[PDB]
Amino acid sequence: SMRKTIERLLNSELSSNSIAVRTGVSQAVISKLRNGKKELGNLTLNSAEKLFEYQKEMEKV
Amino acid sequence: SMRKTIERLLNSELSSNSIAVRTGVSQAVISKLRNGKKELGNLTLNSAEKLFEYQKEMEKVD
DNA sequence: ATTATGACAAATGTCATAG
DNA sequence: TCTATGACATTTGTCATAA
Repeated sequence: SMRKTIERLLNSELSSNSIAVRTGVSQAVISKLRNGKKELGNLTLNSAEKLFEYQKEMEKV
Repeated sequence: SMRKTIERLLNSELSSNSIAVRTGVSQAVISKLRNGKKELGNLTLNSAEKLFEYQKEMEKVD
């Protein structure tokens, strides 16, 4: 779960809900992350891996 | 913080307390992950990045 | 479709102590 | 030394809403 790649997804123009549906992570968590209420560091490795996989599968394209 | 590399440090012969001093993480969590009372998935990215950085440094020795 | 805030059960980090 | 167990304040993930 590279912090930089997850950071790219969160800073992407992709919708918070749209990222959430594909990642499987809650839109709530994505919104609170982008806005600032939650920290990426406190995220469960399981959730972090999902975000990293979604962003990497896009970078190769 | 690749799950596989952290899984490798957990499976290592290094003492739970030895890894804790070097990583800054608590012996409690490492011991509980090894015991299996704690899931690696439920760990924070902050703490896992620390255990990951340790393993990568050990990997350089090969 | 999208955006925000919660509630809640169940964890976690960071400290101990106990064996 | 080492592991094991827990306390506690805080934060999660899940599952909602309301706009």
